[PDB]
Amino acid sequence: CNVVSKDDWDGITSVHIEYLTRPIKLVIIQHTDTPGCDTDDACAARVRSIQDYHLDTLNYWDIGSSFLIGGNGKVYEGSGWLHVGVPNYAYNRKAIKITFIGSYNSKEPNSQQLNAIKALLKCGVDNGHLSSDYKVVGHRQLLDTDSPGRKLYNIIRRWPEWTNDVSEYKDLEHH
Repeated sequence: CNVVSKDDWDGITSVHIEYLTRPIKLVIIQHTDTPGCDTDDACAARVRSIQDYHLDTLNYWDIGSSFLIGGNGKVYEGSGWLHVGVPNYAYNRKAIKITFIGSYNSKEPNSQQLNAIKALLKCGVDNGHLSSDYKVVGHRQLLDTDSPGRKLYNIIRRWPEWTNDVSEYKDLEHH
C-alpha cells in the first residue's frame, strides 16, 4: 500500500505491541480535530505531534489511529494493519481506525484524501488485512464524539460498506 511509513515521518516505531484480531471486519473513520496540513512536511510534523501526545500524555501504546490521511492526499502509518494503539475498549482490537488530519464539521476532505482512503481500504482487502465484507462506521457511532465530523460522516454514510448497526460491538463491550 502507498503508505508513508513511520520511519519516513520520523515516528517512534518501538511501541508496546498488542494485536488486532484478524481478519478485520470493522473500519472506524475519525478526524483529528486539528488544523489541516497541505504538505508532506507539515503532515509529518502533525502526525509526530499526535503520536507524542498519545504516548506521553494519554499513555496509549501508540498513536490512536491505524492510518492518518493528510490534506496532501498521503496516508501516514499509525498503528498499521496489525497492532493496537488505544489500550481500552474491545472494539479497538477488532477495527482498523482511519483518521483524516483536520476538522470536517464544516467542510469535506478534498478529492485526493477521499481517493487515498479508497485506495487504502482496497489495498487492505487485497492483502487480506481486511475481510472483503468489512463494515464502516464513524467513531461517533461507538463513542460520544463528533468525530469524524458532520460533513465527512455524511460522506461515509453513503458508502456501500457503511452500517448503522453496532449492537454486536456494544454487546462485546458490555460482556
